[PDB]
Amino acid sequence: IFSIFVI
Amino acid sequence: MKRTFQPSVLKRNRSHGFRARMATKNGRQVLARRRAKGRARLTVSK
Amino acid sequence: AVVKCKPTSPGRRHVVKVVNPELHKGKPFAPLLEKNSKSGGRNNNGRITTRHIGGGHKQAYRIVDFKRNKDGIPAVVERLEYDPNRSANIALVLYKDGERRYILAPKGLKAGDQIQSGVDAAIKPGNTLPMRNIPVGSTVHNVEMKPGKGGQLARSAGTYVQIVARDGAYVTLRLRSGEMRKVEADCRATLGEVGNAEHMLRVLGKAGAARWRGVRPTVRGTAMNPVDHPHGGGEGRNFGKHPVTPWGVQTKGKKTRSNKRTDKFIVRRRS
RNA sequence: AGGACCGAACCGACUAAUGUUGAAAAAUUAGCGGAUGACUUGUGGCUGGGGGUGAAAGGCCAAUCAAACCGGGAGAUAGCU
RNA sequence: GCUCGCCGGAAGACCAAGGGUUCCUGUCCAACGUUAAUCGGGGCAGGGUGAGUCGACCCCUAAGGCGAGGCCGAAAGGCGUAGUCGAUGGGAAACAGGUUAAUAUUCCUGUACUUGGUGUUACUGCGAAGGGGGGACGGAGAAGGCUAUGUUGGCCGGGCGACGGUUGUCCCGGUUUAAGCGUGUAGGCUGGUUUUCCAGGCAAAUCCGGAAAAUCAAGGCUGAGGCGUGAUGACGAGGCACUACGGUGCUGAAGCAACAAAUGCCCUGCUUCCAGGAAAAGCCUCUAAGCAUCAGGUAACAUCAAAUCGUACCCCAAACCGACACAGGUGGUCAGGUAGAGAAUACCAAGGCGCUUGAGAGAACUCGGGUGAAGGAACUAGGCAAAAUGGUGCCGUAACUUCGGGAGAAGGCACGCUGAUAUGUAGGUGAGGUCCCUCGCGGAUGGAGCUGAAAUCAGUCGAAGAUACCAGCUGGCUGCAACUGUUUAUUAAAAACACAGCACUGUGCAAACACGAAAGUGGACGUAUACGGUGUGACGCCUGCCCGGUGCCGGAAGGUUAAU
RNA sequence: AAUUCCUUGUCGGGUAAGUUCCGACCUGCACGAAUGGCGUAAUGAUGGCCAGGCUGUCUCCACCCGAGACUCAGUGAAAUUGAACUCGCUGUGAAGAUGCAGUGUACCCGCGGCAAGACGGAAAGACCCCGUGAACCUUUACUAUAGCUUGACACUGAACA
RNA sequence: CUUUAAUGUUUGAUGUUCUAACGUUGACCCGUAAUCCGGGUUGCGGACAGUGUCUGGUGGGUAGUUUGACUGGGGCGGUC
Ligand SMILES: CC[C@H]1OC(=O)[C@H](C)[C@@H](O[C@H]2C[C@@](C)(OC)[C@@H](O)[C@H](C)O2)[C@H](C)[C@@H](O[C@@H]2O[C@H](C)C[C@H](N(C)C)[C@H]2O)[C@](C)(O)C[C@@H](C)C(=O)[C@H](C)[C@@H](O)[C@]1(C)O
Repeated sequence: IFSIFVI
Repeated sequence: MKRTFQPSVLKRNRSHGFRARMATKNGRQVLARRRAKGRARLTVSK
Repeated sequence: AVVKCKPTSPGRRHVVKVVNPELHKGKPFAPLLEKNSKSGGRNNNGRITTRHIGGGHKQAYRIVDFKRNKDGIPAVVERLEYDPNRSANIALVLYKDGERRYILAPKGLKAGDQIQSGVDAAIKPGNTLPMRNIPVGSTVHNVEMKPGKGGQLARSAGTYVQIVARDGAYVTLRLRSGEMRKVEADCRATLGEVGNAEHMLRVLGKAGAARWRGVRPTVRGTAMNPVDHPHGGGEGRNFGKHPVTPWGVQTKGKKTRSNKRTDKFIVRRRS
């Protein structure tokens, strides 16, 4: 693829 | 870092040993299954 | 003597201790001790069943005679002691037959005074008596509820009960709670107010003071997610629920007394 | 005297760089916080799965957690690939 | 083997936990070893763990577990009494030295001790699953006394110097010694002894407890260490031999004093404070039933018994938890010199290591360090990172302040070495000699010898004297949170949580409330100055209006309304 | 303003120059009194702003000492991979071409370097939607239900009014 | 073979009294050296309390589920 990104 | 297995025989036997296993209807069924399965170590004891 | 503390550190700045100089410095009367051992607020099921309980100092149990049977024989109060198990102070006693016991410690206390129990016994602070035999209006502390049972009313520091009337085989008492409860009259009831009183005025002053009285932190309803407790989530404070206990019953006014077995005895409820 | 001060052991984990097929499935180095207390530690005990525990993050309950793991119903059902 | 380098509050040493032959010796090098390997914690074979005293077993119990009957539950089962188990705590006793390739407080030499059985000889009221005593207990602080331990001198043995000097005020080394037994000290605690009486200690008690008198006051426990003995013993620098060059034998000097000195011991003491500090047995004493010539009890000597199981090795690690011979994690014990406040830090000792690929090159780049002209935050989201500050004494220090603080605010000055004051002073320690005496480990006086800071004056070297290591950067304005604390183990440490303080509200005790089909348990061996719940969050000044909605409290009327 | 959209509001201060900061105003899009208001000494690995010192942070990078990188010897991995005889350009084309058209260029093969392309490798998207999908959470959604609470009958009787 | 009213009943509502079911987490006794249980005596409470079946209320405390499609992405709007 984670979910980390752108978006 | 400190990992999950911190060995200690006292606790081992008290928690998983033959007698402990034996002290409960289900603990006994534990053995029963292992015997029927023909297991060579019913419960890893001395 | 209540005493402020000088701010030689925050968390002393606000402290206010009660120092009782006339309290026995030194060890308590050995053969009236039994171990107490802490509860951690936990059941015989291991399940926390009263929250916020844990740690605190060790505490040996002083016995304490609540019943007060030694009628006739008189005793002398050797000394005043601190008791960790309560707000009040206790007085080591010594009856003339050579026997020692633990009484509470009514406002007068003071070493050398003379105590006695029974239907005879001087109307005077510290002497126990069936309320059958205490003059209406007295200020009687630790009071029995069932005659011979023990003494269960007004035992906390500075508390007291006021006998206001006594028709039939019954007495009506004025409990500190302000309730008006009838009681069997044949009940023992030691005379006067109970001590310390000043107990009220301490200020504790810091977090630790609480912890080391065995009190654990209280975590607010609305500081937790929906699954934990009926209160809050909210993306920022938020409430919007009638307040309730973590099991859903409302706090803020809902009475929750249901007895009937003992309603006969309550004359007038508090306010 | 002190949840007092500076500071090793001990307990922590604020910054950075390194490391990212590591020396290591979270560390190393240089700095950093606490350091007589709500401190820290060895041994042993109790709490069990919509249950525990939670100074409260949905945190933790054996490298697993908005419902642990093992076996079972079991070839669940899948108008989808 | 000789150098060199690294740790030395460990990277040395002893264990517990855990492992489970990794120990020692021969032998082999395929596989295991991140390379080679003649080597190994690897293969094969053989060897090795010796106890009345260490530890387990054992007696004793904490948490907690189990639990005859019992209470409860559709079954399974739950809880719990009597009990019975459970150490992380209590409980009798051995030390110095030697020896094995490999164990040793276990074997050997010397010298001890503990508890029972039996016997002899004296002398005696013995006797409980029972009473009482004891065991038996917190935190902080303060010194005194003392040991370990160190330093110097003396003593002993050896040295006369690869290079100018070294017959001396010179160099090197050693100078160690236990339990036990005797003594009972510094010092801690406590008034003893007799007679009588008594509603307490479930019965009993001569014990404990309480009340009277009576008479001497010095009695009694407790107690580090020292001293004597143990000991003509042991160990021992160093010597001489031989060695299959790893080692192995033999012999053997002095072995005193002064000063310093712990975080150890006296001390489970002492002083003080609030948060008020396990249990039970062993032990002592008391008697009941019971036994009275007996049996038992006490002492001296003699003798006999003390089984069984563990004991190798690693143990901050290559032997344990980490899949690895893994830069991680792992509790307890010991702790030398120089400088130092120090268990920091730097260099060393004892001892232990150089980390299981190396050899050369001296590119870019990357990692880790060192220095830099002039400039000095222009960098950048941001001084990120670096750089700087850094010790001790004295002088000196603003707003503000809850009167403590702010403060190490800020900022100054001195600092080495030599001589003198003073051939070594102020101080510390303290032997002789003389007097005193309940004669002792006493005391008074006594001042040798030893030890020895800091100051000032004078002088002197360097660019520099807190010279290395180590070792705060400082100040101004402002948001938030009172503060110490807690948190997302592994992208969030914060303004979040907690907190003391505040308020509302519930709860009369078989409390409310919680776990629980129930029995029961927690709340609490508490009782409204208590307890639960909820919100708020030190402190200061304060907290206004609205009860229509929703909720809660009260409301014996009436309307509507369930089973029946 | 931890609340202000309009907003870099406006005025004052600091700077050569300040969307931040400090002080004010009040037009509070949309503060406000225990889901506390306004203050506050002290504390803080807390947020924002400033200054002295300091400097390789920067102008702008130079040299040096060590560990790799390079060479020899020994041991010896990895992800990925339809198959490869695996160039540039302009164009075509399931629409961004090493592989099609046209054309330009290029003897065969290493080693050290660098990352523009192979819509590079790695995880069957989480965002987006979809399924008569899942789960947890909410409530005056629906239907039930433990709990609490109400009465009737039973256990349960006698008197006198 | 009665409404203006009252003596014997079978029967509700309310109020007093009683003890004898039932409660007792008062006291004492025995099993028994035993804070469990039981028996016993007794005081207190007393046809209440509590419990079973039935029953109206309350009931996110807990559970299972539902919460449309079209749509020039989806939502909102609109439409059916
Ligand atoms: C250290 C070791 C890990 O590396 C990191 O975590 C880096 C730093 C992640 O970036 C981190 C950091 C960052 C910034 O990605 C660059 C963040 O956006 C992502 C979500 O996670 C990467 C790359 C993520 O990929 C990215 O995931 C995105 C969904 C899409 C993106 N893609 C389109 C190109 C893709 O490469 C992702 C999923 O972890 C890769 C998958 C296969 C993995 O799980 C593998 C095992 C990784 O965990 C890892 C290599 O072991």
